[PDB]
Amino acid sequence: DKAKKLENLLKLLQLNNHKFWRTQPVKDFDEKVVEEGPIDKPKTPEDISDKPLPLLSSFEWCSIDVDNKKQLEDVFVLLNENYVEDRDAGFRFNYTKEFFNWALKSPGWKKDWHIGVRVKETQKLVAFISAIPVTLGVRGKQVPSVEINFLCVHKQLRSKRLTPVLIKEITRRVNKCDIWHALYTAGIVLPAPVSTCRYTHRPLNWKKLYEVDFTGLPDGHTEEDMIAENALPAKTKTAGLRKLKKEDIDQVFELFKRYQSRFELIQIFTKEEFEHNFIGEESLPLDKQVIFSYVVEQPDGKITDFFSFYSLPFTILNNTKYKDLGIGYLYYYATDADFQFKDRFDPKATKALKTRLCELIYDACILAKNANMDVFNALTSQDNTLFLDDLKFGPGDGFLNFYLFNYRAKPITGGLNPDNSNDIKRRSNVGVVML
Ligand SMILES: CCCCCCCCCCCCCC(=O)SCCNC(=O)CCNC(=O)[C@@H](O)C(C)(C)COP(=O)(O)OP(=O)(O)OC[C@H]1O[C@@H](n2cnc3c(N)ncnc32)[C@H](O)[C@@H]1OP(=O)(O)O
Repeated sequence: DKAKKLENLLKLLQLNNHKFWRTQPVKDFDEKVVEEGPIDKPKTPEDISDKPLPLLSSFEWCSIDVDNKKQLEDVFVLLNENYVEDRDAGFRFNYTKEFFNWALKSPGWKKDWHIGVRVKETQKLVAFISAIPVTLGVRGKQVPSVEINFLCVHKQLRSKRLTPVLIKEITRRVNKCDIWHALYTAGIVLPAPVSTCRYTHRPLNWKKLYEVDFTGLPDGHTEEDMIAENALPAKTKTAGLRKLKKEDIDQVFELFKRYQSRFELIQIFTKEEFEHNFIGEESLPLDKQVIFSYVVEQPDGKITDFFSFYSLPFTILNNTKYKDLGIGYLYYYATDADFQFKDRFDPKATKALKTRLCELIYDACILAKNANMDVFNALTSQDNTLFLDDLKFGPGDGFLNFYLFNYRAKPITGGLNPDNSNDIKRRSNVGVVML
């Protein structure tokens, strides 16, 4: 009743170009957090069933092996054909097998949790729902959990109220393994964001981006002025910048730990799931390479800085010139630039971190460009708000809502000022980066 009013103002907020959750362990819109913790009363793996939920006649569940060749393919057919909301938008997600070999083969992954739904006779995958187990860090407290991603239902049967059962099953499949919480992120407004960030875009090939109608021409600007505006150099600028390597880890894992700890919602990385996350499947041609990791090694051997980014390209339709779009997304980064200071928000410690973040992420743009990326993405999350405006990361209209399943939390800052502008003042406290 009051929660509906708040939902509207929040939806009104994000506006641009509940029979299920009404019975789920989530924060409601009105609810002011008294104490951070579990919603649902403490349950046990035996209090939770072992029956995969029955679904409408003609369907069945299916576990999907990422090691299996044709199983993985089914997914990145259905996702590619259906993930794009509009069928006429003239672009599609192109999830490649190399991509899911990274994102679905998580250390601690179990093919049982890469749930799917098939049609009985035809063996046609019509829905997929993934979950990969991680340990979170909600304001100082260590919450062992799981990340739910890649929810998707076949165009031809939406409004079929199947997503509930898809969430309800993964709920059960996780629940029986001694895990009862989750991080999950959506673009649409659901009952109880802990935070919201905003998508932003950095041209790398503006000439192209225009010719595909992903960016336009502002009032009183030549097609030329814009080319000259976003133009980048060929070589990365900052001293001793190198690709991440097996040996770097223990120095980087410390650097990333010390840095990441400032945020209120981080993933606790175990040195092994960190290594799986930042070193990609070895030997892959430049157009297949999923993850891109980089690190600064001082002359002595000290690793000062670290950044990484992942490629998820679109396929482009109805365009003679171009067949697809190279899309890099900024990921997890680190730097010691503000370590000597006591306070993160000390104006001198902020200017010290900033001018570093400008350099490192400027060099990221060069590198992404060099890997044949057209547009480099980054949210208003983390300390990102420091460089975005300076590095021509013009605003995008996308809003990412971060939600926690079965855990109360007071609003974590997202890097947005109430008027949707970038919050240069307080930055952001969101530490995790979802896909
Ligand atoms: C402890 C661990 C337990 C694990 C559980 C973790 C819980 C977290 C799980 C959350 C998943 C993480 C999300 C990601 O991974 S994000 C992935 C979202 N993906 C996309 O938007 C692109 C592809 N989209 C599709 O295929 C669409 O058809 C979707 C699937 C989005 C809607 O499909 P459809 O149009 O056919 O809907 P329905 O009739 O079957 O079902 C209607 C109900 O579903 C609610 N709905 C609609 N969209 C979403 C959405 N994106 N998240 C959560 N809920 C959503 C909706 O409010 C309604 O419920 P209620 O509002 O009436 O109650």
